[PDB]
Amino acid sequence: DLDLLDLNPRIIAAIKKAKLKSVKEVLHFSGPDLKRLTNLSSPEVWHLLRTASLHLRGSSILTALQLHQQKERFPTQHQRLSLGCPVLDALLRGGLPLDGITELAGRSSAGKTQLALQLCLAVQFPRQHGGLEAGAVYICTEDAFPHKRLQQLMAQQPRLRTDVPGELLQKLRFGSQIFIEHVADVDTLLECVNKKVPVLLSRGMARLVVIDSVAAPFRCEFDSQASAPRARHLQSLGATLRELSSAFQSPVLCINQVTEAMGPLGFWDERVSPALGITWANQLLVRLLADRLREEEAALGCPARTLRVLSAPHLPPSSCSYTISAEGVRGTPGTQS
Amino acid sequence: MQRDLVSFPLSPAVRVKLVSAGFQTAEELLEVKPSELSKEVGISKAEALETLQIIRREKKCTALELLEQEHTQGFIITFCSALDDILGGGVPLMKTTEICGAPGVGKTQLCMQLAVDVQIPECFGGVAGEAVFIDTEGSFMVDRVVDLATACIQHLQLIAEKHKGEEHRKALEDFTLDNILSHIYYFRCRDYTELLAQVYLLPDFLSEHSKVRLVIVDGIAFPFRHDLDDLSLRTRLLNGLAQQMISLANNHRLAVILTNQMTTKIDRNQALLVPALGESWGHAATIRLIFHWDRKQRLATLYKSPSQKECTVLFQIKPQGFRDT
Amino acid sequence: RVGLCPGLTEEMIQLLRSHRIKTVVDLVSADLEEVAQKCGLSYKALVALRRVLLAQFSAFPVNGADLYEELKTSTAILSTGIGSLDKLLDAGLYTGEVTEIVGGPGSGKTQVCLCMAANVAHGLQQNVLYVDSNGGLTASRLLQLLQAKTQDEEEQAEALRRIQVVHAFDIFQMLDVLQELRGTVAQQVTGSSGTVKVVVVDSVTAVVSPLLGGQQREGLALMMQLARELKTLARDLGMAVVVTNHITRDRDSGRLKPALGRSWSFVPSTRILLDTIEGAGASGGRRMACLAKSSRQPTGFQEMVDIGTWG
Ligand SMILES: Nc1ncnc2c1ncn2[C@@H]1O[C@H](COP(=O)(O)OP(=O)(O)OP(=O)(O)O)[C@@H](O)[C@H]1O
Ligand SMILES: Nc1ncnc2c1ncn2[C@@H]1O[C@H](COP(=O)(O)OP(=O)(O)OP(=O)(O)O)[C@@H](O)[C@H]1O
Ligand SMILES: Nc1ncnc2c1ncn2[C@@H]1O[C@H](COP(=O)(O)OP(=O)(O)O)[C@@H](O)[C@H]1O
Ligand SMILES: [Mg+2]
Ligand SMILES: [Mg+2]
Ligand SMILES: [Mg+2]
Repeated sequence: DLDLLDLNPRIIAAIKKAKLKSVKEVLHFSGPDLKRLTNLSSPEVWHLLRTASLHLRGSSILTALQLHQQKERFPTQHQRLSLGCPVLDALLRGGLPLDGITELAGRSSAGKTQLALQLCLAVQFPRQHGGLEAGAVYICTEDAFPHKRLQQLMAQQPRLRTDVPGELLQKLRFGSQIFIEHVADVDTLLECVNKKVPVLLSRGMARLVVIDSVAAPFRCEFDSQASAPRARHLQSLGATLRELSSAFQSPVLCINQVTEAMGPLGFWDERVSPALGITWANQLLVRLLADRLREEEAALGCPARTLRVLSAPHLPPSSCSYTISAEGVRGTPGTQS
Repeated sequence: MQRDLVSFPLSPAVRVKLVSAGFQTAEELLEVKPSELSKEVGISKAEALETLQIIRREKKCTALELLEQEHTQGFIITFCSALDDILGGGVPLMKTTEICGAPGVGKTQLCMQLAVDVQIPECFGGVAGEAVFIDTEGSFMVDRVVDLATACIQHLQLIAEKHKGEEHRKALEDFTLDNILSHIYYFRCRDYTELLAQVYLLPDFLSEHSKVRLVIVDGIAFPFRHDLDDLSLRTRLLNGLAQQMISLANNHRLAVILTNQMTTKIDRNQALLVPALGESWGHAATIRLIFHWDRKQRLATLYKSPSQKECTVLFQIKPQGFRDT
Repeated sequence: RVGLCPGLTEEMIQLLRSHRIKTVVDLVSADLEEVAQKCGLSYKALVALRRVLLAQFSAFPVNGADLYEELKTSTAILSTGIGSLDKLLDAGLYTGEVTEIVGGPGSGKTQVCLCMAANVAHGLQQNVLYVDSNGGLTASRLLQLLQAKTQDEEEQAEALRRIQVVHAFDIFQMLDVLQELRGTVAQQVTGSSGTVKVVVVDSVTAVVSPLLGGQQREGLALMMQLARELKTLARDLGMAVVVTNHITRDRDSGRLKPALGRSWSFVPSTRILLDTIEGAGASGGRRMACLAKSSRQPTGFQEMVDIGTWG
């Protein structure tokens, strides 16, 4: 692809003698590296950088006004994936973003898997009903996939989504558009993400990725004396997930575990904090926290569950309350803080 | 009086050919015909023309004129009085400023607030310029910018109404949401090669748009902290980028804002948060700010500055944006 | 070549080129009798020509007493404006040598350079040239430093007018600036009111770091050329050159050492190391000074400086 440019024949001959293949190859190196390779001088090396940089992109001017006004041209800035409940959508101001990793962390029995299943079901609805008209990919890491609960949810779906007409519901093939994968190791998870997910995403069979418990293998394979390889693996995984989500305009939902706090990270008066440290926290866009209070349900009788927004570039820190029943996860009206 | 050839940007081949021929000083080739030079040395005539052009390519400003220019050029206010007071008035032009902090502390909010504030009319003490935003993380949301711009417009309208002047009304006639949104230029870089390419293309873009007064690169740690095992190459690229950015800021009278990330340093069985990318990166920036939580408040610390003194202030993030108290 | 020196004609030059004599060294490194047999030139003219060429293009020695007397009234000692550093440096730093200041970020190298420049511009009333490569020079800080030494506005303006500011962001610009300064001083020998006495390079590391790395060798040659330029400026023109450098820790030994490598370690004639006082007791201004290298004092002595009190 280096011959599409306009260079002097001597420069092209020199760069061909240096076994340089593409524009990414030449932009990968530095000025002194190209000086040592091509045996050129600074002005023509600078001109080569000029030409390559202009080749990658240029001549296009984008302003915030265009992003704000041209909604159809930029679906990332204006389109959100619904959660299946009006109250949760109101808490999230529309739903999940279409570009970036969204975390969901909490203690056991908080209700993360139920939310994952509900999102996997709701991603298949038409555009006007909050969906993306596509399937989903589910990756299991700790336990086996709960198929019985999925069958119950698919059966009960017409009774949860009241707004959608029944005729459109009848033609929806819920079970045929969900793909299930199983992973037993860190290397297996990395290989799966690198190979199987892009194939499914490119063909258009799915527009949502659920890594589920991402902390499960890292908690068991890396100790406190091997933080550097763990950080390297986490950075690679996060970079790959972000690249895939940006390329295919599909949300990525990750489920995380918590550890006892036992506050540089802003977790002073909290009992538990998300695991995997700050290296994993640096890769996220929206951070949520689902919690259950067992000391208050002992008085109420019914479980007390809250969903909280820890951090977001466009959402204030707030919370609401929800319940879990046979239909699925549903929010409680008039509880947002 | 004598200038050696080694100090000139020539290719190694032509330079070694000249050295082997017998040429040692720059002035020695100033009286040699290019055809005769090509004949004796053995280079082509194009090479002789290029080297003669290059060799003939290499004002007087005192501290008083520099002080006058510094006084004439303003600062960029952050709408946080304490931060402006400890910074000397605001973010200074012709300098490189770096912001560090833990996730969810408010760096992107500061970037958006600066992008909005750079356009305040000079009648209110602003600079009246435009901003360039380079996003390497996809965290730029237009709705937040709209909220910040609306809050700034309301604040300026209230100030103008309180003053009850005539110049303020004329200045606020053209300070609308559409112009503010249209005076921000947006770029998205998904890799460090793309970031380098955009930074390379920046000077021509700034030559075309001479009213730009702010350049923001929200995120330099992310492109350089993944899938890069050769750390020497990373350091070389970072040093080159820092030199290019300071040269750009000085040449075009801009303000350069960079955001960094925090890592953990493990010593004496204790964990402390330090800025990433190594120790040699600390020399790159001119001003370094660090954001952190103390108990529940957010603190801004002037870690390094060549003109002011180390301090610490309090700020908070409101629905209107970056504020104080 | 024609015009290089008297007694050389183009016919003789071409004839010498015919027998593989091209440069001055080639003509000098030859034999009178052996060369004057292939072409048979003038016998006694060749020795006269070589003597003339040696006269123009060779340095000459000087007796010890002569330059002792010359340097007795030529070398000057310039105070830095800080008493502790003056005592550490033995009443200041001498002209005709290169001084280096090393330290980590926030050590105070720029503050020391600014204080020196202000003191020389006001206390001694002499011209100062400042070379900036990282944007660390501010006029407000210079004005603040000057306000602590005088209160006359005209005096402050006159002192500020004696400091020249030059921006150089790559190695080639710095080399061009230094060569231009050399030429200007060479042309300005007759004048005495306006000649630059002190040259400050804010950071030599900022312009050499991008060129170092890989398996290449161009960066070493360029930095050696820069060192040669600095040495020529310091010695030949009797000036005072001050540069700053970064600090690095050795990976295999854990010892702090100056950056830019072992080749650069030999350049300065005097080195000063700045440090922070163990964190505690150095909350601001309080910095730790040391004499890492010298040629007139034992190495290792330590002193105390306070940046906050200078303003
Ligand atoms: N059919 C159902 N009807 C009502 N509640 C149900 C039903 N099935 C499951 N639940 C509730 O689901 C809760 C646990 O939710 P879930 O399995 O999503 O937890 P989790 O956050 O994924 O936990 P873990 O860390 O163990 O994976 C239980 O407390 C239970 O009350
Ligand atoms: N007016 C002032 N009053 C007190 N201290 C000041 C003042 N101006 C600067 N400082 C101090 O100067 C310190 C930085 O010193 P300086 O700018 O010389 O660093 P440096 O060694 O040149 O750094 P770099 O490697 O980043 O270029 C700050 O930590 C600050 O405490
Ligand atoms: N519209 C809003 N109203 C109020 N607070 C907000 C709003 N949007 C974001 N915030 C708060 O501002 C912070 C933004 O931090 P952020 O800019 O993401 O820092 P970083 O980029 O370092 O993670 C979040 O913690 C969030 O709580
Ligand atoms: Mg579960
Ligand atoms: Mg951010
Ligand atoms: Mg400095």
